[PDB]
Amino acid sequence: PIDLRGQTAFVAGVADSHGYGWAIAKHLASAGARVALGTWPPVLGLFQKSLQSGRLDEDRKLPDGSLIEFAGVYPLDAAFDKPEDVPQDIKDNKRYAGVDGYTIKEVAVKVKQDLGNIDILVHSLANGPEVTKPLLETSRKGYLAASSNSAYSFVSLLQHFGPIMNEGGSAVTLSYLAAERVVPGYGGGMSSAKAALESDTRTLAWEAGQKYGVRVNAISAGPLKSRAASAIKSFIDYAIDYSYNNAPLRRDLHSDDVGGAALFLLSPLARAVSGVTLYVDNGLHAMGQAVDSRSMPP
Amino acid sequence: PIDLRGQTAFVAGVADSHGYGWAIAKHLASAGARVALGTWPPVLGLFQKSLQSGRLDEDRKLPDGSLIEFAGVYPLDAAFDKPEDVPQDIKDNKRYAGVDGYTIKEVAVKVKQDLGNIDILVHSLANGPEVTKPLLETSRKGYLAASSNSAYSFVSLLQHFGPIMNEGGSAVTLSYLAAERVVPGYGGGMSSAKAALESDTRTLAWEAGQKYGVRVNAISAGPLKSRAASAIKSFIDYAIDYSYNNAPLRRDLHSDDVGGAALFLLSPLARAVSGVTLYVDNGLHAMGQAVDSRSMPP
Amino acid sequence: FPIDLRGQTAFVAGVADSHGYGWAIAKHLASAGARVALGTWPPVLGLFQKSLQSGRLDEDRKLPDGSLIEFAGVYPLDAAFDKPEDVPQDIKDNKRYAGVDGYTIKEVAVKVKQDLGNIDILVHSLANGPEVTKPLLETSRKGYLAASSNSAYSFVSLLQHFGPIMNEGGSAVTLSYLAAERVVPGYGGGMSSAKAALESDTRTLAWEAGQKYGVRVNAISAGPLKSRAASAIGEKSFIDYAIDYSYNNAPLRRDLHSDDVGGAALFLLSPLARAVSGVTLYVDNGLHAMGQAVDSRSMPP
Amino acid sequence: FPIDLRGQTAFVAGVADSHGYGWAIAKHLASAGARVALGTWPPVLGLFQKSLQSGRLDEDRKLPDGSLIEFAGVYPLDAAFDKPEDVPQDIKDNKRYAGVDGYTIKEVAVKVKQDLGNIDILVHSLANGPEVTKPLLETSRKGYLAASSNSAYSFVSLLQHFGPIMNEGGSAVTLSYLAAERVVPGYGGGMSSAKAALESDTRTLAWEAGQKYGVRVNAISAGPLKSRAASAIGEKSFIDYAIDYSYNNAPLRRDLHSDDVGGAALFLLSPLARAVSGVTLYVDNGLHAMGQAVDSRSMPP
Ligand SMILES: NC(=O)c1ccc[n+]([C@@H]2O[C@H](COP(=O)([O-])OP(=O)(O)OC[C@H]3O[C@@H](n4cnc5c(N)ncnc54)[C@H](O)[C@@H]3O)[C@@H](O)[C@H]2O)c1
Ligand SMILES: NC(=O)c1ccc[n+]([C@@H]2O[C@H](COP(=O)([O-])OP(=O)(O)OC[C@H]3O[C@@H](n4cnc5c(N)ncnc54)[C@H](O)[C@@H]3O)[C@@H](O)[C@H]2O)c1
Ligand SMILES: NC(=O)c1ccc[n+]([C@@H]2O[C@H](COP(=O)([O-])OP(=O)(O)OC[C@H]3O[C@@H](n4cnc5c(N)ncnc54)[C@H](O)[C@@H]3O)[C@@H](O)[C@H]2O)c1
Ligand SMILES: NC(=O)c1ccc[n+]([C@@H]2O[C@H](COP(=O)([O-])OP(=O)(O)OC[C@H]3O[C@@H](n4cnc5c(N)ncnc54)[C@H](O)[C@@H]3O)[C@@H](O)[C@H]2O)c1
Ligand SMILES: CCCc1ccc(Oc2ccc(C#N)cc2Cl)c(O)c1
Ligand SMILES: CCCc1ccc(Oc2ccc(C#N)cc2Cl)c(O)c1
Ligand SMILES: CCCc1ccc(Oc2ccc(C#N)cc2Cl)c(O)c1
Ligand SMILES: CCCc1ccc(Oc2ccc(C#N)cc2Cl)c(O)c1
Repeated sequence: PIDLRGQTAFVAGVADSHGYGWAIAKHLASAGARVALGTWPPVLGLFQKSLQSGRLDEDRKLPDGSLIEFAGVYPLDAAFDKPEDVPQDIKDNKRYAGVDGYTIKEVAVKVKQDLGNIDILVHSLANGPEVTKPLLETSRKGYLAASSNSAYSFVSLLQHFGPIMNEGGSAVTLSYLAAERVVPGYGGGMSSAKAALESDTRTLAWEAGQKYGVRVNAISAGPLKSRAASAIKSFIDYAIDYSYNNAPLRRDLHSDDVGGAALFLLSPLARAVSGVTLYVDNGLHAMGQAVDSRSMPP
Repeated sequence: PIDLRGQTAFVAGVADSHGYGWAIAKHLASAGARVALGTWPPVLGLFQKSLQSGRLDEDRKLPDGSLIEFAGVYPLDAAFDKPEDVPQDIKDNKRYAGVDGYTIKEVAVKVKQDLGNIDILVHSLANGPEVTKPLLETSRKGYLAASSNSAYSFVSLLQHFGPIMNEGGSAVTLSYLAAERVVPGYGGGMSSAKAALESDTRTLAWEAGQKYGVRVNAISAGPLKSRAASAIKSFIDYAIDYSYNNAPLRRDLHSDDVGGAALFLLSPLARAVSGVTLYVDNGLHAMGQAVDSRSMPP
Repeated sequence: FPIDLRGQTAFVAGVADSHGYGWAIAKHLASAGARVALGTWPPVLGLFQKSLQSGRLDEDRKLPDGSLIEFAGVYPLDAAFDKPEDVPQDIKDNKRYAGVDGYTIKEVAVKVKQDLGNIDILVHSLANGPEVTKPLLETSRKGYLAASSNSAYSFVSLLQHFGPIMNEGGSAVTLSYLAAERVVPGYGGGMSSAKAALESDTRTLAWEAGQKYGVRVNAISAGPLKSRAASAIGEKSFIDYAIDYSYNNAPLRRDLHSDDVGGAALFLLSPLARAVSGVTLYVDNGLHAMGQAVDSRSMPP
Repeated sequence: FPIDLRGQTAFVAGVADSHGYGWAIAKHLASAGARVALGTWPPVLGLFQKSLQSGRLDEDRKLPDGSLIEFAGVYPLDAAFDKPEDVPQDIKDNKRYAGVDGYTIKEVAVKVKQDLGNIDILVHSLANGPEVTKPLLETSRKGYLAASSNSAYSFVSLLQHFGPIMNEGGSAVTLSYLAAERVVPGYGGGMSSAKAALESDTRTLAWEAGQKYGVRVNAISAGPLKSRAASAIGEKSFIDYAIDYSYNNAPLRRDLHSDDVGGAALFLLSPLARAVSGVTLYVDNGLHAMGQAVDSRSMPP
């Protein structure tokens, strides 16, 4: 089926056991692949502590009894390309204390000398500084902050990992429905960016397909209560409810279901698949009407 | 702006003053065009009676005081291409009494000798014999009946009017959102067909653009209480409510708003516009979530 | 273990040979260990069964590990029909249709329930449009409706009758071509329409089947493949020019072997895809993504 | 009378010459009788104002009836900025930026309210990506974000500041290129991304503006046009090859004169379109519809 044994993979955007990031890394390992991580500096120490402590061990369990193992947990700030781009505030920011080589370019180099060429690239990271504000209120600063962090980070990740990705390697990034249709509350220009992330998924499928022979795809995924989601009865608690009531599949959306899907797009089975936006959302993309609306009877 | 004076137009699917059919014909006339009609035989006598009586005269008023005038009200059954295709039941059906030349091919000929070559083609007609049944219940007979009447009718209309349409002429057909996203209640395979109607709108934009130089477009339009709609607190009464509560524009959807749009796609202003699906629906296509759902607070 | 289909049973409708995507799926459903059954269009069941019995297709029946794919049952199946009573005497007595019965959908679906019991997986790999070499402006109504009766509705009726016997969490997947959403000249006779209806009935059914049965429904929009059915379209094959176009214009510059879609389907029909429904998956080497042919005669070589 | 815009006032942001779609719209908004105002990128207001005052563009300013289009006001306007405080001393004192002030969005939007009062119509016809000759894999972050700051966000800020002064039923429309939804090679520097953000912010804003103000928002995805801005992309113009491609591959085999989109916009911004919002309209001679370039080197001539 899917033995990715002898393949190296890099997962960017993993700092806990709740994000989609984790899930992906978890299914990749379960298929035999070597799995590394890029983690946001400030929250790195804690993540490692979590791991070392042996408290994320229930989460690291392989359906056979093995515990996942990571080839490296790399400090990574996708807001930064090369060292010359990191401000002096940040360099001096306490929470970035005693870590270096965390810019995209830098990590890419570290991975090559540490692990060699790789096969798989996962992009699981976004940041909207004005996510809670409607577009009519989102300022330029936030909009661009929301785009730089959540969209260009991908193009830059490809730009630097691509040159060290084997042929037939694959790369995946996670988008949200708000990119295509209006989803109130997904403000701060996160929708705008997500849309750019999808376009770039296509545009890159072309540039990476031709230059490197590397497939590039996106998953538009459904509501999941990651820590990044929890931080906006919350906006995503209501999100989960809607999708549960209105989608074709009346079932819960687990971190994994995206991991599963991700595995695929990252496995040989998907050798013909590129520039695709794959809906892992219990089929809610397909509905053109709320069935539980207050406008129909109950 | 839009003086279609000296242009001949044919509108298929008009039997009352409530359908989108009417609206289109009404805006076309108001721009100076000659306007003919194709009307379902059984309901022809009555339509004419309505007109002659001087009771649809409030509906026929031009924003200047003139009353619309039609160059011809032609019997038309779009379920039938050429006379050899009409069963012996129908030929003998009382409601088709004392009318002939109502097959598509036949009407096309009648229009040419009666009016000459034409410029504009409007397609405003659909029929689902199992519209009220979910797809899992729709039988082959109904599905195909639903497709023949509502989709192929267009391709056949182009096939026969195309050869008598001037260069730069245009043709328009009306679709529903259910074609792209799942709209419960729009069963009987009407959704399937609508989707075929859109594809064919594209496919024909290509064949009619190249062979005849004729533009071909569709309007995916919002809920309107035509008589054809009323016949399914009804399924469309609830339809109108939903769209009113959930769309970007909180406003009523009048027959006209589609007529307006139609005028455009049929005017010179749209000389570069072909194969398009244009949403005249108060912007509800753009939402990816019910705002009045019972899942959010009120 | 990431994809394990042991204990699950699959029905792959539309398999007559070993060149079509259909084959590739049965082969991919089965290395995953699923028990696989087939529906073969009646007029060529003899020619197909014989290629099997004889060994001509042994080369195509080899899995990775080096064992041979076997089938739980080869079912006569005409997708144009639903019920014995739908069959016209024209055929009831067609020399090629002789030697077989119970080959309508409702009938197959019965025999499968008798023979194998509830299924978990269902594959719709078939289509038929008599006027496909004809442009839409030259396509007959009869021929158009036939295309749709064969390539689109068949999927519906196939869900209706195989639905009740499908396990919760079951999957079904149909096959489509890009012509549905954008004009591809030469792919005529209403097939482009028919596939569009299909993709939409895949969104609709995903909803209905997804609620009543808890079954998922999906479409794999595939690129061009030299199969018996393709080579029949229209010297230099119309299918060949397509394959050529793709090879020169798709992001991934590579051959499209059927196995590709084979593996693509396997995903969609597996536990891995248990949150994926109503989608159209482009297994086309990324060609869906392009806005321009790159080898245009308008552009520099 | 089917399209009458007498009494309505329009602001067309992004007009420096008489070749761009921008021009064509002001010209189409105005034959409809609307009073029209312009925003010109500061560095070329002199060259533009002078072409007007002189008469060089009289040939382009003639309407059907044979009268001349006049403007209610020509406003200095840099879309990269929102507020006086957003302006860096770099520019505050750029030789080309001298002789003008109050050229940020919030400022223009003020002066327009002072000078003309509430508007009904708003046109976003501008874009700027310094690295557009660069593929995405060679595009800088700074240059990418600039593209987006200039071509996409500008639209947002333009709605924010012109919103409150817009009448209920007002309209706004931006401009896009097919590159947003499918790869068009050569259209780089992040512009493809930027336009995608734009089309999406056109769906989003249509909702927000559509509720708060009752204003409609729409996008016209246009085909290639030889404008100053295009000819600047990259011998044989990159824009020329595009125009050529289209002429050979689009359903309607004809020239795309700017007036086309000119009239297309006029519709969207008029009472006729009062139920149309959040849409992307392809004014491209139907090229959006095609799945294959028909003059491929893979296909027979
Ligand atoms: N939670 C959901 O249901 C949901 C829904 C739709 C889409 N998504 C998408 O999935 C992806 C991951 O979502 P998640 O919230 O499950 O994962 P998550 O909660 O772990 O958050 C994403 C990770 O990216 C990290 N990150 C933020 N800024 C970074 C920077 N500049 N450099 C490096 N890392 C940075 C965050 O710390 C976080 O660990 C995101 O891109 C998001 O857009 C999530
Ligand atoms: N009413 C709405 O809100 C609504 C919504 C979405 C789409 N539409 C579409 O708009 C079009 C017109 O809709 P409407 O209901 O407003 O108009 P309508 O109520 O007048 O019905 C369409 C016309 O077509 C005629 N017709 C049916 N079968 C025919 C046949 N085989 N040959 C010739 N004529 C035939 C009907 O008699 C009717 O007059 C339809 O195609 C429909 O799909 C309507
Ligand atoms: N071949 C391609 O490049 C291509 C591309 C996109 C989609 N598809 C789709 O894939 C499916 C099959 O793939 P293929 O190209 O290998 O076809 P194919 O080579 O298998 O030829 C048709 C297949 O379906 C069966 N079939 C044909 N008509 C039938 C009928 N009316 N009743 C029952 N069975 C019938 C035949 O047994 C045959 O195996 C079709 O639905 C087609 O639309 C094919
Ligand atoms: N030209 C085409 O074929 C084409 C195709 C699709 C979409 N468009 C869109 O149409 C719009 C303009 O059409 P065009 O091609 O005639 O452009 P153009 O020829 O008018 O050149 C850019 C125009 O916008 C203004 N402008 C440029 N940068 C600006 C800045 N940063 N601040 C304020 N104003 C600025 C200039 O005055 C100029 O008139 C753009 O948004 C572009 O994306 C153009
Ligand atoms: C219904 C919402 C589903 C949803 C949940 C989480 C998402 O991811 C993020 C969202 C915002 C920020 C920030 N800042 C960071 C991340 Cl990782 C998302 O894109 C969409
Ligand atoms: C919410 C529904 C909006 C809606 C209303 C009316 C429509 O038109 C028809 C529908 C069914 C039949 C039949 N038989 C005939 C027509 Cl003219 C439509 O397609 C969609
Ligand atoms: C141009 C290649 C795309 C393409 C190639 C082959 C396809 O399969 C069929 C095509 C036509 C008919 C018929 N009749 C039957 C089948 Cl199984 C297809 O659907 C689309
Ligand atoms: C290939 C033709 C498509 C095309 C042509 C011209 C366009 O307009 C611009 C293009 C680039 C820049 C910049 N920087 C500015 C503008 Cl106004 C466009 O958006 C898209």
